[PDB]
Amino acid sequence: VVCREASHAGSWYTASGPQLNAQLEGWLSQVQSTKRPARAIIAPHAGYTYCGSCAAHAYKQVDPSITRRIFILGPSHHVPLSRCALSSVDIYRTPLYDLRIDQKIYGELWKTGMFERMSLQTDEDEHSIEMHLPYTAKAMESHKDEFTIIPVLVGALSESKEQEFGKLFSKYLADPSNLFVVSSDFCHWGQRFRYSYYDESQGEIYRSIEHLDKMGMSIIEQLDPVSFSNYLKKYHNTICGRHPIGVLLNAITELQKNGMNMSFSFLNYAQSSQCRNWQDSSVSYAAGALTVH
Repeated sequence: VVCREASHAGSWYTASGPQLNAQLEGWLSQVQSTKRPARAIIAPHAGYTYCGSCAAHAYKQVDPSITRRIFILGPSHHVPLSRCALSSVDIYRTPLYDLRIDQKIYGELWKTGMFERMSLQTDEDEHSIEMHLPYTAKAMESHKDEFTIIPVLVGALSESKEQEFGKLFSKYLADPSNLFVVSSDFCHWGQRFRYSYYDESQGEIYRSIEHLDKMGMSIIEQLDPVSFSNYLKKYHNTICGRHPIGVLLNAITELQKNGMNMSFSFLNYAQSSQCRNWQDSSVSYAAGALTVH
């Protein structure tokens, strides 16, 4: 089998290409380009009905004319995985148009021997990578034929593996033709997630959540992996993509060590809804871009 089906199309996002294309254009048109050409972005992976307008702030900073290879690093929700896995197929399907996996980088990557191969069922089961495909398809439209994708599923990485993979991906982060989409939601608050940390000096629960998130967001903007790790250790904020983000940050520090100048900026912050009591629950979404200098 050569193709990964768009297995979450219909439920997490619209199956109709025309419709989906119009939706993503609405969202993209409301955002002003400020950070082109994004070398990395952090973006949510909730269903588009909730996080669509937020992610568009990140994707608008992608410059179609510069970017040639898109790496998408998403966490695994479903399988136990103590490292990273790559896809076993050649093509990722989307309602807009289908996307090609860069065979060359996929070869170099595989030869490191640091990766498992994701079975087709695993691959299709997972949504954290899929949710970026329509958005990177749309952002790249103009140069439809000239870009490949590098799907990477990031597991429950230990601190050393965040460092190791970060080191590895850093040689690719350094190429101006490349782009890391780092996939993550922010705070999952509520009983249903077993996380109801509430700092009451912050105001209402939703304001506490905002502070909690913006704190973790500020640390990412400092491009500081250790500090972020310590933030996770202190508050255990329920950040889905806390490992892809770890890999990103380590890759970023690796390049700082060679005189490269970068800023990360978060551009938008949203919440599914606004929690006010203990039986309320919400998921947070932030979108940001890394820029190289």
